[PDB]
Amino acid sequence: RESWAQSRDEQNLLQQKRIWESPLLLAAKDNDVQALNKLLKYEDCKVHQRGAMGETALHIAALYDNLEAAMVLMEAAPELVFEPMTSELYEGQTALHIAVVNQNMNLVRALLARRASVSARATGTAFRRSPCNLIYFGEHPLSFAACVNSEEIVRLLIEHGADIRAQDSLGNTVLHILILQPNKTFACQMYNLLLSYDRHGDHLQPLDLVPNHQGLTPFKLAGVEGNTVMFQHLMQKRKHTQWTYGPLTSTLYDLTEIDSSGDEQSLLELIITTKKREARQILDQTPVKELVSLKWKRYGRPYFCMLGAIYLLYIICFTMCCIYRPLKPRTNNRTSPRDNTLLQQKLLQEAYMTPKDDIRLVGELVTVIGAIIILLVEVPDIFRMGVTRFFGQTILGGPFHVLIITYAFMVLVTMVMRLISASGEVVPMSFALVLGWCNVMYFARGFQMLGPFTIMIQKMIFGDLMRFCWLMAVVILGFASAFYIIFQTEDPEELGHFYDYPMALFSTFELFLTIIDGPANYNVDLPFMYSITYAAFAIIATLLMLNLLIAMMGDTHWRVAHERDELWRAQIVATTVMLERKLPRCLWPRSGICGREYGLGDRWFLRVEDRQDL
Amino acid sequence: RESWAQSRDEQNLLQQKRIWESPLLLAAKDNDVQALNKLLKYEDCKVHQRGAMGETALHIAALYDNLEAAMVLMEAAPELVFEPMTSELYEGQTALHIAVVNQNMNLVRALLARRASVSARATGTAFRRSPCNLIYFGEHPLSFAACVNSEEIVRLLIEHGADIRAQDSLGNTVLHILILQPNKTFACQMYNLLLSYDRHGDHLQPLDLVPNHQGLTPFKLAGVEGNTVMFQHLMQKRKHTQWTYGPLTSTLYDLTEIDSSGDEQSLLELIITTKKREARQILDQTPVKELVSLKWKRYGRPYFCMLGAIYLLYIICFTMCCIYRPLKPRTNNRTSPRDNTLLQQKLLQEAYMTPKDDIRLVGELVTVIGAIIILLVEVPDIFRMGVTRFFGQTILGGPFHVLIITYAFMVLVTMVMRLISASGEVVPMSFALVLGWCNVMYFARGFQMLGPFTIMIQKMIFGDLMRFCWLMAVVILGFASAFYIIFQTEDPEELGHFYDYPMALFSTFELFLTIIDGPANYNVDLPFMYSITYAAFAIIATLLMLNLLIAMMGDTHWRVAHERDELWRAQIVATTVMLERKLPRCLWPRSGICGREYGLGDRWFLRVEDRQDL
Ligand SMILES: O=c1ccc(CN2CCN([C@H]3CC[C@@H](c4cccc(C(F)(F)F)c4)CC3)CC2)c[nH]1
Ligand SMILES: O=c1ccc(CN2CCN([C@H]3CC[C@@H](c4cccc(C(F)(F)F)c4)CC3)CC2)c[nH]1
Ligand SMILES: [Ca+2]
Repeated sequence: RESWAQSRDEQNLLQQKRIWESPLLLAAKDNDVQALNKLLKYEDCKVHQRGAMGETALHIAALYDNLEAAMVLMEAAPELVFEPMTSELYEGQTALHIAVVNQNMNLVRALLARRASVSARATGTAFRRSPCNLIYFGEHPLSFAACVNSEEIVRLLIEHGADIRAQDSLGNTVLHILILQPNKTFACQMYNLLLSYDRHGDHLQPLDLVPNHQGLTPFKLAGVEGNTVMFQHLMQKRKHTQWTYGPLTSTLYDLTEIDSSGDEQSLLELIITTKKREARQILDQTPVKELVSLKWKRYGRPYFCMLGAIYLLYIICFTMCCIYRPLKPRTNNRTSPRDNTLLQQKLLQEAYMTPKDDIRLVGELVTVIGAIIILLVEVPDIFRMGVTRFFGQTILGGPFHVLIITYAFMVLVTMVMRLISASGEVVPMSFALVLGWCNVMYFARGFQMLGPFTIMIQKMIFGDLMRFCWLMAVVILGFASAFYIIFQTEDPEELGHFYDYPMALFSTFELFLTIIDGPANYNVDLPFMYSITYAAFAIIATLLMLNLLIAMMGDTHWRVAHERDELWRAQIVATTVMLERKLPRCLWPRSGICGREYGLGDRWFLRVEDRQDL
Repeated sequence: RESWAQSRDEQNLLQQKRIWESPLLLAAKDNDVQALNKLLKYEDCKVHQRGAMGETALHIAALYDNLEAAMVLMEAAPELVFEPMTSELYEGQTALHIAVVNQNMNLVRALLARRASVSARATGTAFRRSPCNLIYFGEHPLSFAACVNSEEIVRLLIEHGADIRAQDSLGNTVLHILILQPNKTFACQMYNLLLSYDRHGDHLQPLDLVPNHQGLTPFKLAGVEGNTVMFQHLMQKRKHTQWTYGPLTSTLYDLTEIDSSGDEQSLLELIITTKKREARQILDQTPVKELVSLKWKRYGRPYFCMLGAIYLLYIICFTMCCIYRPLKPRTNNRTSPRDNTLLQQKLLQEAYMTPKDDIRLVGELVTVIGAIIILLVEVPDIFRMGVTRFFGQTILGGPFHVLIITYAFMVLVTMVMRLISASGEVVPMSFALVLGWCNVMYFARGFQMLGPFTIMIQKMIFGDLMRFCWLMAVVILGFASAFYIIFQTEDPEELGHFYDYPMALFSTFELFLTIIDGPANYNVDLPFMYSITYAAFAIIATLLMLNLLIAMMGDTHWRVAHERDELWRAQIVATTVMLERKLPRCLWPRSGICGREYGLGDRWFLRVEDRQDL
């Protein structure tokens, strides 16, 4: 958790004590090549002693890039280079690593010439990909050399038996490490160099078709981490051009790793299922934007709006089935205490025998069957994915996959409330209408006009109104309790705005939004400490809190106005792919033209053409 | 429609199969001039075979700019250059075209030297001016040469019999093609070169007075497409200067093609009758801004505001004629069921015999005659123009040409409702007053103060309030149905805010805008599921939806604040010209001074003078 930082830093301090109380090893921290020549020549002053992190005297000579003190330890001890560190923080790191990390060294001549091992995996905990190590350099020695942009070490290291195809404990190869580097441009140049040494290809999956232990090619990994620049360079192999015609030209894109091939994941699946921001920016690039906007124009909006009309037809025969709820006059003759009760219907229990009530038995049997169809296409998607996917990817957009569960759950209650004839049946029917109709708004994303205005709401309910509601809640029960002990010494027959304490909570909340009338009788003197504390209420309620909330809502609008126009194009892809998965193969043709008729293979293709002025 | 793209791209793939299964023709795609020399020398290996798009082996040698493979096909086949392509996509395109499109070639030496035809019209469907071809290059070979900015082909091609004055199937000449190019600056230079080769002028309409099949000169076409830069260069011939005097100077403008000459269209007519945005920017240029602002200052505002005072005097004697509507006491003695009906007048039918009611017979005969005058000056403008002109140019400004039809239509109803004495006569009179008075706002454009604030409304009613009204409509009948099944088990004598379902639709809509009081009785316990769902209503109604709508309305204001100040100057020209067309010649003098007194001709003129510091 947190004390792991408190144990890591003490290792760094403990090194400086072991570098201090050690005679030859402090001479290794400096040059001291006259003294370290003499400090070695003794009876029992062995070089295998280790500091805090389990480190030899050669490493310290390397870690402070002292070449003269390095070679004397090699000349006096030939076994010393075969020696990795043995801490739990650093582990398996040899002396070849550090001279490579310092990116400019002639010691890499010497350590290679004394037959160092170029396959020492450095799987210590200071090298795993986590947001606590500030580097991610991989494990192998040539993996470090590429990672710090030093070609002259890479060409030297590959010449003496370095294996390109060596993966890591994370599973990634040399080239996956190059994608998620922060210094993006210098990786793209040297990516071309590392690809060249793959020749003869080992007659199988040559270099950049191999997945990792998490299961991605280098091309797909460029998508998810959001490296925009490397995604440009990886399309250069994948596309190949056609005829050119003045300033007009046309190309073909490979497309074999974009759309859904089978049950395997696609790239467009991986883009929308991440929490990052830079990754979703990749949609506007030239071989993917054409694929999306063609996919939603000819097979999108028809099969979305026809899903829209069915669902609007569903609730309009649920609401019509609702308001014909059966009743009867009441038979208990104005029971528990009178004049402060008014209800007079007390729900009918089982009488359907009517030539009219048969029609509701159709309409009830419409919406209950509809509640079963909702639960059969979401509950199989809960168990197939993780449990934290629906609270998981909800920020892209996911309240609507929670509401339409709760809509189906409440309709499934009101038939259990009907089959045994309970009393309080107006509770789930009330939630059914408010949660039902607000899921019409799920279809308010396949339209340009009332599109991104929906996303502006979701980014504000889980936004400034959640921010405002707390400081609304603290004041609203502050003054209400201060109102309640004023009018408690009063008869509520006239100006009984609040007689009971769970009404002054409600009668102040209505008053805070100015949707009720403000308490006045004008006929009898309502008490004095009302009229001072009501005026002091209305200043910090109507004149301050209510319309500060429009000021910060106006300010928070334009500072996300460019982000929401990306959120919409992100949401429209996620509607397309989710619509793609459920529709069968008898509908929904695959996008783009095919092979097997043109001498291209089994892979599909897409073309596009444009003007490239000069 | 859309599958025409699905048939176009398959032609491009089918070419790559025909380039593949053809031995000499693939050798034409590369150079292969050693092999193609031998591939021709056979018995039956003729060169007239055609690929997918009906194309010969010379074209493929041209389309991949292979000069060596081009000349061997000419040397072995002299007839081969006389050969256009025969697809439906490309049609009539010869081998001279492609070497010209590639803009740098020595094959245009050779194809001309073997007597190619420089008048092969390429009227295939991949060359028509439509928003699906990314080019518009015209049809003729020198038309292509100018279009890609290569003078050295133009001077070569004009020297061997090229005809400048050759129009196209669209009707446009060489020079109309130069105006609507996208690379604007390079057209303006070479426009001067193409004008030079018109000499001897063919003693009639020399080069840039000829219209097209759509009917425009090059000067007027520069207006409508909105090419600002070419409009500067075309005024250089048209104006001619006068005396210069230090930093002060004065010029004259030609003006013979700006104002309305006769029944023919003017340029100012063509500017306001387009849907584009760049074209309406041309108004601020120096020979047109002076013409407008002088035209509206001395013959504008008088004949606009006098139209304003007549119309305000019209409705103020319609409203005065309205509220003296005749009545009587009622004679049916409180019919169909009592206490839930209140009306007590039941309109008088034909009695006008009164010394006072004669005055209304004047006032009724004022406004009915006024309704006839409205219909006699718009219905002749429907049939003379297209039917989709009033829904057509309405975005510039046109609701007011629809309302004042509907005003006249409703007043014409209420006399038919009077001549046969129907009952429900308050319906068209009510629409007459609300639609009548809102057409006073048509005159709110000839004033600086309450000017562009009108256009801010039209860009918002057909804007964010149309955006807001849908998500207002979905919630407003959501909660209302949820309110209706709560108070259905209640006697509406006390807190009968809504008893019937087409009142809870209305009583919630009033409540959503907080213009009613909020339901409270404080005396009898109104039910529990009200008070929870009312508070959850008011948060996403008064605190969220209502005042988000002011936040996005504040944000959408300043991002069109510069556009509306162009819309106003656009609207004021359209008021001037529409006022110009209807007023006779006995009024409204033509703008600017005349000829025939100064040795200038029959054309009119305008002058202006300014300072040109250094
Ligand atoms: O008695 C009750 C108690 C709670 C409620 C809850 N309603 C239901 C609808 N939304 C909820 C659920 C959906 C979610 C939401 C609403 C509107 C628009 C969006 C979005 F995402 F489209 F912006 C999301 C938040 C509150 C407002 C309150 C009604 N009635
Ligand atoms: O019972 C009804 C039913 C419909 C109506 C329609 N009115 C009529 C007037 N405008 C309409 C028509 C004009 C148009 C408009 C109004 C004001 C200002 C402008 C503009 F263009 F100047 F901004 C345009 C839109 C709604 C509001 C509603 C009234 N009464
Ligand atoms: Ca009130």
